[PDB]
Amino acid sequence: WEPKIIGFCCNWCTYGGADTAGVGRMQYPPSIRIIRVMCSGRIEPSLILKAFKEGADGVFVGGCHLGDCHYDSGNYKWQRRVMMLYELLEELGIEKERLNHEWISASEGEKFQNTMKDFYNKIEALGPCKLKEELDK
Amino acid sequence: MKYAFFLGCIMPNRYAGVEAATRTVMEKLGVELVDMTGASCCPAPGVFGSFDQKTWLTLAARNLCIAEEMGVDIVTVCNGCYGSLFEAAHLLHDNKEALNFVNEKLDKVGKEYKGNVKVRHFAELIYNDIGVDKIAEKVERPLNINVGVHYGCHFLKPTDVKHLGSAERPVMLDEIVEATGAKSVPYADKMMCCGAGGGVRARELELSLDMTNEKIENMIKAGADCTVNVCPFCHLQFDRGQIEIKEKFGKEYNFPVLHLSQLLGLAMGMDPKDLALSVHQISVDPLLKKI
Amino acid sequence: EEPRIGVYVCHCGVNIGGTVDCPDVTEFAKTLKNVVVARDYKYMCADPGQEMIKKDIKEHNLNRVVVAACSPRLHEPTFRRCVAEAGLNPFLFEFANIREHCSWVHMHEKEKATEKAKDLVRMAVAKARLLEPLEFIKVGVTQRALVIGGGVAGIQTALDLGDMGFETILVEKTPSVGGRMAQLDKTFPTNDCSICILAPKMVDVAKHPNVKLYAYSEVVDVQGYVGNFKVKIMKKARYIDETKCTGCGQCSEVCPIDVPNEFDMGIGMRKAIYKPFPQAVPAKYTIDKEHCIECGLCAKVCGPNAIDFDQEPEIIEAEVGTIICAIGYDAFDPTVREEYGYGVYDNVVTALELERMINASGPTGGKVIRLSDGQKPKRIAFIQCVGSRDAKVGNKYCSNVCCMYAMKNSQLIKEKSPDTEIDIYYMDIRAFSKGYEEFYERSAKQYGIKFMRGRPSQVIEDPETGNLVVRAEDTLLGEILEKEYDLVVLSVGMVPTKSADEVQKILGISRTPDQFFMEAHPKLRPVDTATDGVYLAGACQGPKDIPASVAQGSAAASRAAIPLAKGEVEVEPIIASVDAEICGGCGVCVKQCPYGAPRLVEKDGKVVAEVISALCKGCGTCPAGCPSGALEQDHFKTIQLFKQIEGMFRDT
Amino acid sequence: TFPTNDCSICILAPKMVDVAKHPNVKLYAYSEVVDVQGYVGNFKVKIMKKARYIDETKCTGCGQCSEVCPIDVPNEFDMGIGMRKAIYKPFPQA
Amino acid sequence: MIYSSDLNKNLASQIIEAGTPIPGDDVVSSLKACYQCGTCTGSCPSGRRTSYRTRKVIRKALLGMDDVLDSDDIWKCTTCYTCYERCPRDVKVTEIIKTIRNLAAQKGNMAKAHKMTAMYVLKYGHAVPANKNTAELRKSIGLSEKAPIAQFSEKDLNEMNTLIKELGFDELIGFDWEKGALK
Amino acid sequence: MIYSSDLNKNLASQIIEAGTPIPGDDVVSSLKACYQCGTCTGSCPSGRRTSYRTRKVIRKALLGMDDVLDSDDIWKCTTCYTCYERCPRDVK
Ligand SMILES: Cc1cc2nc3c(=O)[nH]c(=O)nc-3n(C[C@H](O)[C@H](O)[C@H](O)COP(=O)(O)OP(=O)(O)OC[C@H]3O[C@@H](n4cnc5c(N)ncnc54)[C@H](O)[C@@H]3O)c2cc1C
Ligand SMILES: C[C@@H](OP(=O)(O)O)[C@H](NC(=O)CCCCCCS)C(=O)O
Ligand code: SF4
Ligand code: SF4
Ligand code: SF4
Ligand code: SF4
Ligand code: SF4
Ligand code: SF4
Ligand code: SF4
Ligand code: SF4
Ligand code: SF4
Ligand code: SF4
Ligand code: SF4
Ligand SMILES: O=S(=O)(O)CCS
Ligand code: FES
Ligand SMILES: [Fe+3]
Repeated sequence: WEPKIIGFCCNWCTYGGADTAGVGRMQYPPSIRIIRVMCSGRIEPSLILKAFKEGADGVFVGGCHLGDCHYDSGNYKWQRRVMMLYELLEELGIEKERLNHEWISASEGEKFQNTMKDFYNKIEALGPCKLKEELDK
Repeated sequence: MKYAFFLGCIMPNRYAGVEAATRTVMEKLGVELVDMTGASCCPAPGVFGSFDQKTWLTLAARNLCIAEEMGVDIVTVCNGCYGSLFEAAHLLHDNKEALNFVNEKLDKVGKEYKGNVKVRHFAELIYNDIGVDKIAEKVERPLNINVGVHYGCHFLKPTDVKHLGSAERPVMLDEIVEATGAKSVPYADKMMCCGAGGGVRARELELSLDMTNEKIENMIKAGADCTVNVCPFCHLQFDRGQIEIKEKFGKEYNFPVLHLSQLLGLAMGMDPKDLALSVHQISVDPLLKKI
Repeated sequence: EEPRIGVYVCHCGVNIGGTVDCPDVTEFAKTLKNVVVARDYKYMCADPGQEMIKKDIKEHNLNRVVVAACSPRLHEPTFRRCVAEAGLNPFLFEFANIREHCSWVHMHEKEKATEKAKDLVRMAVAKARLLEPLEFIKVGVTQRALVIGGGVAGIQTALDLGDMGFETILVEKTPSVGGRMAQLDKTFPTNDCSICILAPKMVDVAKHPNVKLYAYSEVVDVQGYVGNFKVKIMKKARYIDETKCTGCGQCSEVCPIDVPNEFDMGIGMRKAIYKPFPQAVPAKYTIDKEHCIECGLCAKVCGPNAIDFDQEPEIIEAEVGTIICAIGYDAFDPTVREEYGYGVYDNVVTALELERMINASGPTGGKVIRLSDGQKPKRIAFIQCVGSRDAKVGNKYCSNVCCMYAMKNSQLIKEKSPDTEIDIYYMDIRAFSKGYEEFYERSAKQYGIKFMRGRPSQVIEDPETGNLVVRAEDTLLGEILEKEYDLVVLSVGMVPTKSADEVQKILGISRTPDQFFMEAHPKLRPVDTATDGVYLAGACQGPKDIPASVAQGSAAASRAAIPLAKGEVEVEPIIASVDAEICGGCGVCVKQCPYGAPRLVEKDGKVVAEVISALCKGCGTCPAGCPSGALEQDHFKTIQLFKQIEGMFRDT
Repeated sequence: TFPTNDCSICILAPKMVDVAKHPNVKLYAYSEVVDVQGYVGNFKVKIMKKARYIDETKCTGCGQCSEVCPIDVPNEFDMGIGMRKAIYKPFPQA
Repeated sequence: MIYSSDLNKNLASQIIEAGTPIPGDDVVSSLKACYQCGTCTGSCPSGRRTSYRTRKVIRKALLGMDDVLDSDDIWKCTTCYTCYERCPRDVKVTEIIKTIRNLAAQKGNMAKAHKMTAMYVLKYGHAVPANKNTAELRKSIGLSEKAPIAQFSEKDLNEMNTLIKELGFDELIGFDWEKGALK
Repeated sequence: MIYSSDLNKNLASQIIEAGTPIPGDDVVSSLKACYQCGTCTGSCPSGRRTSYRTRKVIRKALLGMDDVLDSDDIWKCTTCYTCYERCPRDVK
């Protein structure tokens, strides 16, 4: 079994950080699949919960550093949403640690690499999230 | 503050006066000092890390298991023990393959390291947690002497894990010994090795003594009346080395050598004899004359 | 119509095919719903690849195209133009990133990388099915340019733009234009007087009919998009009347505050009222209100009474079409490398302090003197790679110019004092451009300059004399050197300038791992940014010498002139819009936008929200926060992202 | 190509495509300037457009012809390593 | 003269694997980042009075010269960590020298005085065991005449002897258990 | 160890002056063009069987180590002229 991880990255800095890790051949585990959005402010609770419903073992979200948002303040809305979302996932019996949000600039290819490594190992240690098979009855 | 007191080897078995000095010095600063029953060689990281890296960590993790099962953090008086145990705790917390290897070994002795032990050096513990003001308030007899501070290598370094500030230009021990009323004198190549670490004293004795003699020269040439250390190996190397230096090189300095706990001891109104200063192979009496 | 998708999986030579099983990905793509054509080719962006796509679009009547290849940040425009040439709307195209995001990061797990590429194709096909035809938005381009930074690179861009007949604004933060080139004494490899060749350019830009120079000014706000920028320039108060003041400087004497003269890197002190350097353009004096104690003694000596503390900063609002960032760089602070002793020993100096010491207009009158006793140093050691090629300080890059400037000033010292011994402690001599290797040979054969291959381990000061011992292994001998010097010069590297953070947030541009500003691509677009209508020039883009900055200055002028000359660009219609039949006028969305695009209006005798398409940049925050779902940003609808999340686990 | 390790085709080939169909660029391939007279703003240049012996307007570039050619030629684009036909196109993305 | 036949292509990879998982794969593989600047050599206090050149040790490893494992000079490092502090390429030199010393010890190039020190910890639990001068001095000072250390607790000495075999450390030093002496 | 006091800063200039006018100022001052590539040492037949490293002799001169003049190694050069032929810096 390998973790199924879903990623949401903003077009401007974090997507540039993932590109930088690829340009530098910075290896990291192949669990995640990344979905592009223009801004992390585009990310909302519905997208995260939708991913867990479909079978996500982990969900990663990356945006610009706070203050460096290409659209000025999109990340601040997202940061408020994700702090609520952490504890909502606990009330649903989903481990807080299965959701991970990070601030990654286009220069931070190395940081993105280790974030991908640390998040993989965390989810791999947690084992699969069993929601999709509980709902399938 | 309650701390498991790791003794090591040199201080308990050869320079016990430092053990007596430390127990009282920290007694008054307000720390209950617990014994770690059955603690062994830490083991010395320079010698044993060089012999077998696996053996160093396994035996080191074991001494840490003693303290966590006591539910208590370690404080040590020696850079050698501080480095070995601090780096062991850090490596086991940070590298899970190293931790698996160790517990598969500690399993055969009914032990398992789980990561709760913090390793602390008594000088750093004095600076960060107690406060250097509480060192000055307690000076019964001020020591207005010039002191050649020897930090030792395994105190500050590696800085990437110790997080004790600069290893090139530290102030931590200088402010401590100046709180006793003494003056920390600058000298050439202050942060250099004493020569004894890494197994060199045992294998290449005069190689180590060439480096200690370099240090001593720079200290006296800067007007130091004595040297102060935070490590028994530095102590023995500076102390017993001077006997040896005289016998083999012909250099005689009569340069007094003190561990910091002993020097703080005098600040607290301690008796020369409970410091076992007579046990020093170079007489400190020229220092006691000036104080 | 039902989607008919063509999927194209590139090998990128071997960059993808070497790790991802591209044939096996194309076979998998054919099993997906609505995929009617699937091919893998070595270079999708090459002519045979683009002709392949377009031939399939026409012969198979494709209404969607998926390319699984590199990042869209590289070639999304390329393929949007490709599919639009075959008739397909540019926004029925979806990009799957299987190189940067897969093949290049999973080289040791080929089986999983191949499986991953299949998932990334399926997630792309999923979103592709719900993509809709969008119309690019044509906007007029304002026939004016803005250049931020008045160094040799920004000056070059303004002169080029001005000479083309484009109105151009040049904003310089300090009192004078000129940049660090104005601080240099000479310039390798010709040893031209730096100020003497640059000053005619500074003169030209101040006199240019199409260039408005705002010295002692800063850009404080940028709004809008390419061709439609609205910018605010704060003309800071000198507290001196430009019209009523001579520039003679008879008010400094009546000043009790001495201030670090930053133009001389702090070696000499300047007064509260000052002129940066004699050749300054504009040649008008300034008062630093930060260190001003407002005791008014200067005002009593001042004749014209040009001194007015009431003077207020004036904000300029100006519409420009393109912006060029050229704010330069700063010298690395070598205090962190404590073993070298900077800030601790008197006779350790940076190379940029040296430039000011050697320069005739400098504080020392062009005389190299030790800062401990003022004597001339007879033995001088240069230490290379200080703050560069050094993971311990976080700067793992090469600063590009330090090898050459260290040999340069070694030549200039030898010329003023032949008997000076000069040693250069280096790792690689990087004399890489035309005349540089010759300059390197000349330094050794003609000027007798010595080269020690060995990065110094530490500098030790003799407290008696103030002299310095440098300790290094002569790696070309296998022996440890311990030579004594009277002055040690640290060949410090280049770091971004202090205000690069402020500028970065205002323009909305990224940074490379070296902390300098990020070009769109090092070879495709070396002076563009991923922010349309914003360009780079000079050392703010990365360490480089004067000819390189000038070339980028001109390059950025050409690139910035394209939209101005076209007079019309196209922006992305990925904007938010409100569905009036679902909007109940909650009011949540109006405060979310930093540009105030969503607004509360009354429609059909009731309150709904409505977004001004012109003020929306397409971040997608307000649609994500909308409770009713009335808000949606095209090309990023919740239903499209929903299908993309399903695509990871299953087809649809 | 260093230091990104893109393929050269990644960066160059789209530029080669754009240049060939640009409305303001007349491309004279297999051509050489043979004379330039005059001065700034007033140059009169002569271009020798060499003969390919294939009507380019009618040419498809499929490459069927190269297969039949009965002779071999040292291919200069491959620096004398690979051998081409006398009927040729320099490299597959030309 | 040096030929290909005199060089070992796997020397660097051998050193790396010996350092895995202790002190770490990434720690010891840093040797491959060294660019021969010599800052380590200039910092070495041992190098200022011997033929020991820290940089040359790293160099010979990368080049494949096995005679490093037999050299006396790798044993003059005091592990001061100064090079470790100053290396501009993040080479964990001090850990690399210790790993190289492990392979040197497994090659039989271990000093007798070093073999002794290892025996003292194996036998008494301590590299520096207690004397009777230790008793009578600690007697004069007011301390427990014997320290609460493993030396006077063979429960812990049981534990250490246990681990040493499991690690093969006694056969590395060539120690025999019943005669209680080295071979 | 090598300190300033054991070095002679002017050794290279002595060698140059000793070579004027024979075999020539420009001939011997070519010593200052050496950039320590080691092509000479690889070509030297004497170096293939002794500790003699041609490049080190040039190096020791530029740095100022007078013990070159007392060394046996300068006398192991057979004057074959091979390094002269191949030196990329025209060092005579
Ligand atoms: C010691 C040393 C020696 C050198 N010697 C040479 C040499 O001999 N030859 C050579 O070719 N190169 C040399 N260089 C490199 C050379 O200095 C640069 O190539 C050159 O300065 C680049 O010019 P620039 O305009 O890109 O940046 P800069 O010269 O730094 O100019 C940037 C300008 O923008 C202004 N600015 C900064 N921030 C803002 C803001 N927020 N708003 C508005 N304006 C702003 C600055 O005041 C400055 O005027 C040397 C560098 C150093 C450090
Ligand atoms: C053995 C010991 O001699 P003594 O038995 O104490 O006389 C001395 N040092 C050592 O080797 C002790 C082992 C290393 C301990 C240092 C750890 S800080 C030596 O051999 O010169
Ligand atoms: S660039 Fe994008 S497309 Fe052109 S080749 Fe390299 S990958 Fe395939
Ligand atoms: S003094 Fe009055 S006038 Fe002479 S300069 Fe300063 S301001 Fe302009
Ligand atoms: S006022 Fe501020 S500035 Fe004018 S003088 Fe007194 S101080 Fe110097
Ligand atoms: S340039 Fe010469 S010096 Fe400046 S960095 Fe690259 S190398 Fe070190
Ligand atoms: S939020 Fe959704 S609903 Fe409430 S207003 Fe803005 S749009 Fe109409
Ligand atoms: S989307 Fe981002 S930008 Fe377009 S409006 Fe809602 S917020 Fe302002
Ligand atoms: S054959 Fe050779 S030439 Fe005739 S068309 Fe096909 S390609 Fe152009
Ligand atoms: S320093 Fe780091 S790099 Fe320079 S040599 Fe010693 S090791 Fe190789
Ligand atoms: S560590 Fe071993 S090597 Fe690195 S310096 Fe201290 S001693 Fe010289
Ligand atoms: S060759 Fe010419 S340059 Fe290369 S070393 Fe021998 S001499 Fe110096
Ligand atoms: S010449 Fe003297 S030196 Fe140059 S190679 Fe022949 S021998 Fe070696
Ligand atoms: O000798 S060791 O390097 O192992 C410890 C130094 S205190
Ligand atoms: S654009 Fe990346 S967080 Fe808003
Ligand atoms: Fe002039």
